[PDB]
Amino acid sequence: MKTFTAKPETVKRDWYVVDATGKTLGRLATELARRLRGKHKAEYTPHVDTGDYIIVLNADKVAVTGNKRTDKVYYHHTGHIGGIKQATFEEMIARRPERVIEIAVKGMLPKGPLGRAMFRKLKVYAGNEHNHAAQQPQVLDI
Amino acid sequence: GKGKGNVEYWVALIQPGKVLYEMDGVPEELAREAFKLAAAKLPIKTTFVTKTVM
Amino acid sequence: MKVRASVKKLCRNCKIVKRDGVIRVICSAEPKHKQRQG
Amino acid sequence: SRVAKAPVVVPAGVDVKINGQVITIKGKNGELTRTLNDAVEVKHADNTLTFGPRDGYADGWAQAGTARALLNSMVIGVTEGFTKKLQLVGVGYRAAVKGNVINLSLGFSHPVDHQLPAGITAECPTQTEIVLKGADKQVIGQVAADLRAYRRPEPYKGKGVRYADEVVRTKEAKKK
Amino acid sequence: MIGLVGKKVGMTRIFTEDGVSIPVTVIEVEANRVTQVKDLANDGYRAIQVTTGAKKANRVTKPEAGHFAKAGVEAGRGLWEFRLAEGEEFTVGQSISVELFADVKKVDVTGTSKGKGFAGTVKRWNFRTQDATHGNSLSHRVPGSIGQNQTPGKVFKGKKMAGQMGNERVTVQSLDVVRVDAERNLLLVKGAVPGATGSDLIVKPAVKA
RNA sequence: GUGAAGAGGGAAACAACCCAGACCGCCAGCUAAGGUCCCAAAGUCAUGGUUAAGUGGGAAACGAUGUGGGAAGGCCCAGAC
RNA sequence: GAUGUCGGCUCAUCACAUCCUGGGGCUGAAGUAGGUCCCAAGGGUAUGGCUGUUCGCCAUUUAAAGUGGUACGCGAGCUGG
RNA sequence: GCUGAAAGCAUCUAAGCACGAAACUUGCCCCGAGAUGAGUUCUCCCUGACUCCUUGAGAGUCCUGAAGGAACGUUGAAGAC
Ligand SMILES: [Mg+2]
Ligand SMILES: [Mg+2]
Ligand SMILES: [Mg+2]
Ligand SMILES: [Mg+2]
Ligand SMILES: [Mg+2]
Ligand SMILES: [Mg+2]
Ligand SMILES: [Mg+2]
Ligand SMILES: [Mg+2]
Ligand SMILES: [Mg+2]
Ligand SMILES: [Mg+2]
Ligand SMILES: [Mg+2]
Ligand SMILES: [Mg+2]
Ligand SMILES: [Mg+2]
Ligand SMILES: [Mg+2]
Ligand SMILES: [Mg+2]
Ligand SMILES: [Mg+2]
Ligand SMILES: [Mg+2]
Ligand SMILES: [Mg+2]
Ligand SMILES: [Mg+2]
Ligand SMILES: [Mg+2]
Ligand SMILES: [Mg+2]
Ligand SMILES: [Mg+2]
Ligand SMILES: [Mg+2]
Ligand SMILES: [Mg+2]
Ligand SMILES: [Mg+2]
Ligand SMILES: [Mg+2]
Ligand SMILES: [Mg+2]
Ligand SMILES: [Zn+2]
Repeated sequence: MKTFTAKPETVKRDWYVVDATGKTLGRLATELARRLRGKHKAEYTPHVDTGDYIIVLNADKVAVTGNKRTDKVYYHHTGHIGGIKQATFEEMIARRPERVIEIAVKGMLPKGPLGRAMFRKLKVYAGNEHNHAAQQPQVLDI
Repeated sequence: GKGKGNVEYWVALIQPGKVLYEMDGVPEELAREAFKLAAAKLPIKTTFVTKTVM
Repeated sequence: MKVRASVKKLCRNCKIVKRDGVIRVICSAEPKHKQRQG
Repeated sequence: SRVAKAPVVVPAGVDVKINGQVITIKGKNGELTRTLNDAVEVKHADNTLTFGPRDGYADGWAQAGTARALLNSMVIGVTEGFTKKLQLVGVGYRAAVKGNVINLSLGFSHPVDHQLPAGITAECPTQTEIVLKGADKQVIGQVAADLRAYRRPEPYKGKGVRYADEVVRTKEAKKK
Repeated sequence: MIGLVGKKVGMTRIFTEDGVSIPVTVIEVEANRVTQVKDLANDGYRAIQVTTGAKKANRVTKPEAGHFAKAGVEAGRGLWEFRLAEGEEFTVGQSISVELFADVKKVDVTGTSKGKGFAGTVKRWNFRTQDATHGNSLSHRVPGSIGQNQTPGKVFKGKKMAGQMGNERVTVQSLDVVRVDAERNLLLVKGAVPGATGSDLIVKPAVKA
């Protein structure tokens, strides 16, 4: 016959909350991307976003080993000639802390419209309070 | 092309273990300094060896 | 300061010390002996 | 090693608090508090504190020795207190003290007002000298270093600020 | 601190008693009515909204008329916002006059400059023309080269070309304030301010300093 | 030997490199090279070491109290450095 | 079964092996002015005479009159010496 | 540079603290919520019936057209349109 494929209208998505304090950046991010993609479900389907909404708290207290704190360099080109801006991990934590986690996870999620749809399901917060108490997020002890 | 080239300099192919320079009649430390100075002018790693019976 | 690939002790007072992963010679006697590796 | 194993001595009338890795000495010259490295272990025998490396850390002994030296300096600072004297050797180089502002006249076209930190006290026994007192060896050294960096000793005449302990090594202006 | 909204009446000179002619710009800085006060608790930033002049009764639309009537002020011809420093505090309806620049020596005047239309490269970026003769062909004012070659094989962003010049917001900074006549609602600045006569200017106190 | 005249898997992409020679079909299983954190299928596998350099993930003579292992040797509780 | 080839003009953009300004070490650095090395690419970086010349010489300036890559940049942008 | 051991000393570093340039992040000016992550704050407007059913975030008829916009005209120190 034909192998079961999940149907996007009938998928079930849950809300988890993960406190990212003291965790290692990349080792948190791999699990975040796994659960955003839905690789932890029996009905995983490559062309269906079956993942779970995840809310990352305390995004400024993520930890990195070694000297990566003052030596990991986030490059990006504005598109104007000569506009290769860069910012170290500590500067980027200071200015826009949640972008660190966001880039960490966006690099691991697949590239494409489905990957963007998956990354729409990740909520990264600098602090500890999160708006989405209405969705009853589950404590996900990653 | 158009033939081989002209002889320009003469070399001596060196294989590991070849005892290049030898010296006698000097103190050992001065020999070490002299050999260090000489080896500094050569394109091959060297080492300091002594005489043995066999 | 001498920025040289080969830093050595140049007298009895020259002292080898590695700061910030860079080898330097600090001499209390002759300031001409201040070297770093580069 | 040797320094790490050499214990401190806790004199009369000084309080020694220990919370986690923060240690605190309240003497007669004031109050001091230092957060030691995690690899450090401080015991008691409340007369000679002693130090050891914690298990599971790399250098261990280096951290223990540096903490022992720090606490030796802290006890000396709270009992007798460190004191450093600076001189101003030059043409009309002068120092004055107004509370906690040291005013330097060093040939600059503007007076040099140096604000003393929290617990460092300055005096001018003479119009060409400064005497600094404080219970923190690192703090007093930093103050003296900044004062000297205002005008480091010239190699040709030794003008400028200097420590008393300092042999300003000179050289004669070259001949010819 | 806050500024005011004025109208560029024109430009004149002031003959000081020592025979010096200051070229001043005259700004009709009449009263500005505060229609709204924005605070952190409701807006995330401290600012005031002011209006000036007066607008046609039948051309003040119902939403704008309601917004003004909330403050209780007569409908002005526009709305501008001024961010607030922490010390200062204004209330709704307050009429702020040009006497605010009584003790201010230098101001910043921002307004929409004159629109030069579609300005070529020579006008817009001061490109140098090419030989009017010496054999030149149909290229007496063209921009010339606009790139390199196969590398990079593209024209870079921000390149200077022809286009729309002027008609944009321009801020002339640190203009000396000569006279502040509150009884006629006038501000007199030393120098030329952006825009044509009758345009709207925003005059703030100096920010460089 | 391969390509030419050989597809397929690996080396990111990469005729000629490694594995392997496509008769056709299958929504069956076991493997080679190469791999098993996410992209991206498979070990956040177990045991014991090493590195602290983002080395790994470009490069030499030469330099250096980096650190780990080994075989010696010199001076030492008449207490040595 | 065609990728226009020197120089000039207009327009640039990047590298740093930096010419100037900015921060330092050593000096056979008294001071002014230097020599040399380290960090630094934000901005600036001549006008003329000769020659088709880039180049070079010369005159006179300037804080300086940088070295290079960009099809020895730039002819569907100009010229044609 | 301070304090400071590893290495009883010494040492700017291995923990800890300090200073340090036109480079970097801001501060100055302009654009900027198509920032699909499409934000915020004011204000204004519209609160009538009735069928059919393929009962769906359904289709349709009647009555009703609001705030506003657009169109047209006179035009502008706005403009190729
Ligand atoms: Mg116009
Ligand atoms: Mg010209
Ligand atoms: Mg013509
Ligand atoms: Mg053939
Ligand atoms: Mg093949
Ligand atoms: Mg074959
Ligand atoms: Mg293949
Ligand atoms: Mg490859
Ligand atoms: Mg492939
Ligand atoms: Mg076959
Ligand atoms: Mg298998
Ligand atoms: Mg997998
Ligand atoms: Mg063709
Ligand atoms: Mg450089
Ligand atoms: Mg740059
Ligand atoms: Mg800047
Ligand atoms: Mg010339
Ligand atoms: Mg002539
Ligand atoms: Mg000529
Ligand atoms: Mg060319
Ligand atoms: Mg060129
Ligand atoms: Mg040409
Ligand atoms: Mg042509
Ligand atoms: Mg062309
Ligand atoms: Mg072409
Ligand atoms: Mg001809
Ligand atoms: Mg010491
Ligand atoms: Zn020396």
